[PDB]
Amino acid sequence: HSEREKRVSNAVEFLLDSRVRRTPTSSKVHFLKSKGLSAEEICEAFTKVGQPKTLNEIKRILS
Ligand SMILES: COc1ccc(CN2CCc3c(c(C(=O)N[C@@H](CC(=O)O)c4ccccc4)nn3CCO)C2)c2ccccc12
Repeated sequence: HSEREKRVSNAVEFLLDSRVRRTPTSSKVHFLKSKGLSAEEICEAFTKVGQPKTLNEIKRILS
């Protein structure tokens, strides 16, 4: 995997965890950015797990 793919893969695994799934979106977004994910990478991970968010929602959290 590329480093980007590893970031997204790690985010996917995170977002699937049952406790995580009960955490609000905002805190997960801020978490994922702290891990070094861009907004686009975060948006990709949310879509890969079937919890899709707009880019604009993600950028509003991060703003
Ligand atoms: C912001 O909210 C939270 C952050 C962290 C944790 C603890 N872990 C929950 C489960 C979890 C974590 C991580 C995690 O931190 N992964 C890192 C990579 C690593 O350390 O192996 C990571 C890196 C980059 C992007 C996302 C995740 N992965 N997973 C799933 C696999 O066990 C972190 C939470 C636990 C419960 C509820 C909310 C949590």
